[PDB]
Amino acid sequence: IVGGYTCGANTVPYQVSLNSGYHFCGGSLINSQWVVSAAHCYKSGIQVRLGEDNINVVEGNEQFISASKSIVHPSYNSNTLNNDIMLIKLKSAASLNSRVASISLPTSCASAGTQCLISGWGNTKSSGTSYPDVLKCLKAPILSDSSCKSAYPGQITSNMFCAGYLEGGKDSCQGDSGGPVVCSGKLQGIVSWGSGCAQKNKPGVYTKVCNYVSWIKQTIASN
Ligand SMILES: *[C@](=O)([C]([C][C][C][N]C([N])=[N])[N]C(=O)[C]1[C][C][C][C]1)C1=NC2=C([C]=[C][C]=[C]2)S1
Ligand SMILES: [Ca+2]
Repeated sequence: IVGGYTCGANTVPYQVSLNSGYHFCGGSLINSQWVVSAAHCYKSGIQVRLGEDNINVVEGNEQFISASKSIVHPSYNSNTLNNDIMLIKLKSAASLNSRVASISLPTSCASAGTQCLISGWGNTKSSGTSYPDVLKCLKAPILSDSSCKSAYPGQITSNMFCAGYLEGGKDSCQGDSGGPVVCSGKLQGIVSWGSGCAQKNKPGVYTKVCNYVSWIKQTIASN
């Protein structure tokens, strides 16, 4: 996250870190046994880490659970990143408490202008590299589809939406992928992609979660 702020130990209890010997992507806990992330974050040997603040220090509230199965969206396209969403099942149910909670799925889509909270352990510099050990947060509004498509002509689909500031300075970045975008208490987006980080006229692109609620609910119920 570039231009954001330190969230504070477990102020985002649904935020998880995907670990394959090191943090590589973010994720969102939707219930005791399931996590939602980006399909482009897929890989074998995934260990889900919950209740994390400083990902390089054991503070006492973390829960490390191995993934039993991964399900990338059936129509995920790695070239265009269309349908960039995947489900990850926990080998054993997570212990839900205060630092470890799930985030509700949307009942309907959010509109442009709506403010959301984007979080992650990704790069914090837009013209360099510096990865944080503590969870970073950023409040950003959903941008009009017109400004989104204008910024990325011929690249935006109905399964994506832009959020951030066209003036640059605040945005998600490498390391934040798969992470949450929560608007009005609902998981409306997943950190997907963008051109650079916090660059003017280049907002972050997020997977439009509201389009996948049926698939998510049906897939989880059948697995
Ligand atoms: C993701 O954190 C990044 C997101 C950058 C967000 N940029 C904004 N908001 N301007 N995604 C990427 O680097 C790409 C998307 C598809 C291919 C590359 C990460 N996801 C992964 C990373 C490393 C390894 C695997 C997935 S960083
Ligand atoms: Ca920790």
